[PDB]
Amino acid sequence: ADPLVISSGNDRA
Amino acid sequence: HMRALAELLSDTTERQQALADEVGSEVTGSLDDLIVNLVSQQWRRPPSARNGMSVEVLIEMLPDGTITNASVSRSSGDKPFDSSAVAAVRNVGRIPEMQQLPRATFDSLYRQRRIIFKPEDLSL
Repeated sequence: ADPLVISSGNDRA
Repeated sequence: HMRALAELLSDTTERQQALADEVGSEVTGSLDDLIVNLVSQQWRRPPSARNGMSVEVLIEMLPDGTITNASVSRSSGDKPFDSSAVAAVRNVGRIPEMQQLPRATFDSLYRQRRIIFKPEDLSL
């Protein structure tokens, strides 16, 4: 599989 | 492609998402993004992360999607950043659609899943 770019995490600001 | 950002066909805001990230040719269904979906639900940015620092995280999972392992496969040079995301991965602990695949396809893709943690909209 191709490493997916996760830019999100906790619903911070 | 989750939460509130599917694609260009997404009337979220003024988002010219013409050139989106990688697509699925052979395989890697809606799954990688799920893994990712999950990982951020579990993930937590550090005060140290910058607007394009990144971690490759090699995961290990069961034919259930249950995460059996997870490490930093390639560090950003920020152990908090790297690990916060490990704890993103580990905290999910089991992913849904892994059971919808061929074991062989799962083995191909999601047996070990690689999540690249590469921020968006930091403070800096």
